[PDB]
Amino acid sequence: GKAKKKGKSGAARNYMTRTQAVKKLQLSLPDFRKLCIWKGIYPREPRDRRKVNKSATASTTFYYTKDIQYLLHEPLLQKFREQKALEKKISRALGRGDVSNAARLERNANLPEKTGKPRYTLNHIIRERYPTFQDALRDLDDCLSMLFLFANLPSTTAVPAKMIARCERLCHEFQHYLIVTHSLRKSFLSIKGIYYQANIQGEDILWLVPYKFNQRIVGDVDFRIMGTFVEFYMTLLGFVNYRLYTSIGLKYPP
Amino acid sequence: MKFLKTSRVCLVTRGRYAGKKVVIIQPVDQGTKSHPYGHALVAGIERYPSKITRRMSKARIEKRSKIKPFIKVINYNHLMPTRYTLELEGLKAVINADTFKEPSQREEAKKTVKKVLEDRYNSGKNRWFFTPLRF
Amino acid sequence: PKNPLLEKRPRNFGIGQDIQPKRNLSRMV
Amino acid sequence: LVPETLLKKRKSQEKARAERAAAVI
Amino acid sequence: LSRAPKYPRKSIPHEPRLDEHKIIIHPLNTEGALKKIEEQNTLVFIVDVKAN
Amino acid sequence: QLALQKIEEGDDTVLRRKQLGKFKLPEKDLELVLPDELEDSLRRLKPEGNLLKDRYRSMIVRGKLEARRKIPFRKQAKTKLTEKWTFKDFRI
Amino acid sequence: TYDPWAPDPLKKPKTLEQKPISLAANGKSVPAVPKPTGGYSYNPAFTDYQQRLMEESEKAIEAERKRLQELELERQKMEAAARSAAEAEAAEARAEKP
Amino acid sequence: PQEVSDIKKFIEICRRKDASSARIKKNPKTQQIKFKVRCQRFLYTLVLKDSDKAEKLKQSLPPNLQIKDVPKRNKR
RNA sequence: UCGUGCCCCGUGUGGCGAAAGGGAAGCCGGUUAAUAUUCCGGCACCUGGAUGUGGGUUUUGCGCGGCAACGCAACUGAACGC
Repeated sequence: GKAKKKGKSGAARNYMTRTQAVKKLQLSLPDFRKLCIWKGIYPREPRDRRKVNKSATASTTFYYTKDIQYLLHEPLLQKFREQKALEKKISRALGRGDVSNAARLERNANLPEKTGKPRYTLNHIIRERYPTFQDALRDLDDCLSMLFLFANLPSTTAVPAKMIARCERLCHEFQHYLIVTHSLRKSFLSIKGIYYQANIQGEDILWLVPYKFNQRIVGDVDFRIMGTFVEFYMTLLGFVNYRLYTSIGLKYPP
Repeated sequence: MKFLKTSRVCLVTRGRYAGKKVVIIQPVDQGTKSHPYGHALVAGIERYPSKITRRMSKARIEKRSKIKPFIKVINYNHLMPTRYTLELEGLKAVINADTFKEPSQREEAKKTVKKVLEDRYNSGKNRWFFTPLRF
Repeated sequence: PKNPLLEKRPRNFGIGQDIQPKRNLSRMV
Repeated sequence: LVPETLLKKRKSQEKARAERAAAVI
Repeated sequence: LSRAPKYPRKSIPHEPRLDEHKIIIHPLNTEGALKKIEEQNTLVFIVDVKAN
Repeated sequence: QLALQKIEEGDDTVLRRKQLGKFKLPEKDLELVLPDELEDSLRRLKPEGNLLKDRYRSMIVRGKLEARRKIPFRKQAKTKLTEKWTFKDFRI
Repeated sequence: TYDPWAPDPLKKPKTLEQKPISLAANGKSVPAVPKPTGGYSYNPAFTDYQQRLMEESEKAIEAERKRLQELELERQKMEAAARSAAEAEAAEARAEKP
Repeated sequence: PQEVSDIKKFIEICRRKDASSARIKKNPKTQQIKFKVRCQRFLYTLVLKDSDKAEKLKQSLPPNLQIKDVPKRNKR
């Protein structure tokens, strides 16, 4: 039939660069990175990156085109746009001097610094990422290490103090479940921290907890993306705690 | 007065190295049996070092300062002599007529030429020889 | 000490010389 | 080359880098 | 923004217009087709004019 | 001979040569108590490493995100300062 | 409350089912929390501590050897450049029918 | 179609995976023998003088490769 | 990272309009009552895509040879230009 043209099929259709993905979703870079963390969109590597983009370098990030197409349907995008428009309305009220209207509109923002909870709700994301409770139990190692670490950190704009208090509360609830079911198995005093190993429904769960000292936040880490991980993991640990308490027939939350 | 002598800088005008800059190692005005005309034994640059900017890292500078040399027997009619001169002690008798009869001797000669030329380039002198001609 | 391989390549923006630099042309937009 | 002093030097360099990272009208 | 309609314009999606029972009508029983059966291991069918 | 040549958990201490992101990850800092620094009680234990940095490195190594560097200053928009018309036309 | 585990793409793509990249040199998946060994104990056994100390000692030895070798190569390169510059300055001063 | 002039190349071609079949043509008027191996893209022909060693080349050819003699008449 | 931005570029504008202009690539033999460079057999080609093997190049990192015209199975090459 008609002769095909070069660069219209194959890897050039299979991959997108991060710039193309961000323009395709019409997002800002922080929102895009946050959404990729929350939905599990991972960087990919083509065989020949020039076939995808002629200006690509070794530091160019690639993603699957189908993964970006899937991100097009996520309901959090409208939540992002609603929060941006609400912030514009609050700015209008403050600039006109309507302090009561500004307070009333700010109550709809659901800011973490007053709620202790993430700014956006990730409940629908949890079931998509973990089809089974066994999958959630297998990701509990990373979840518990991150949350037990962040329970001992100072307040920041990325993770406010009330969110840190909620992290501590969730870790304490999980510890109480382990106590009343006698699920804790091993512990280890290393030079880095205290390792704990428990067994929940046949799954070994190993996590690392810092010694209680002043923890050092260095510029070598991306602390805001670590905060996005914290939001996702506290949303996961709340549901894990509810399921475990309901399974052993206790009222949740304690 | 004769100017096609040792250390004379010339431009190659024909062949695969046309446009490249060479330094005359040995002039043969009377010719030989294999090349019965006035010719020269020259060493030159095939790949010039790239430009160096002030914000480049040391590894990048070391990578971009490399020189690929070549050696050549070339007719006088295929050279354009320049007023520049390049005096290098390490290139004295680096090549002769019998160098080109054996591939390994050409390899050793080109290694010696590369070492001497990169030393002179890193010294910062004779910058006209190490910049490429634009045409 | 600065690298001896660093060089200055000044541009002359007079008539018929190097290409004119990108200026603020907001008065003529 | 004493390995104890080499390891001490590497450690002190690492803590130095870590502390540097953590630090009219 | 993409469209997010408050009502679908069409309530029921259409069934596939060209299914297999409409694509294949009947085989050809002519003597040329009957030749082709053992000469070329080829069957001849009368099909829908809009089927590729 | 060609057939013989073709015939013949991950550890984070040894990484692949190719980078994932803007730079290849550095080698981990030394997590070891030196013999002169060895203590005999849990009270005088000197904790080693950084757990937040460890979690970030674990994220990059397992490939949930690529390694990026901090940008302390962003390039500003090129603007020109001018005086307002009312302040130009003010007279006293 | 809400209890999970009990045209939009209601199915995830297979590209999302693809596993992420591992940066491990063997290419296998690294655990989120690797199991610690006895050499990482706060009060370690003597054999584990001595093994870790010997490994880090030989790594420090080879690192310092490599650093001194590359420092010497840089020194020789600088000296060769300086000698070539001195030679160039001396040459400039000397010039000044079948 | 391509003509192979080296026995080592012909043996490698016959050992290739896409070598579907092979045939032997005898031309007694010119006293020659042709070995033709059918691959995916090309038919490769090795031309030899008719000789006992040319006959023994068939035993050096791979056994899994089907090898047939060309008949005197090409019946359809 | 003052995270919700910034930079570069300039040329305009879409479509129809040729079975004789331009244009990627198929030949031979046989075959029917009636089609055939279209079917059958043999032997090929073009365009596009993916990813291997061999071979090549590289520790003097991006081939070598010929005075030259140039040659050889390979022998990096974005923007912007000729």
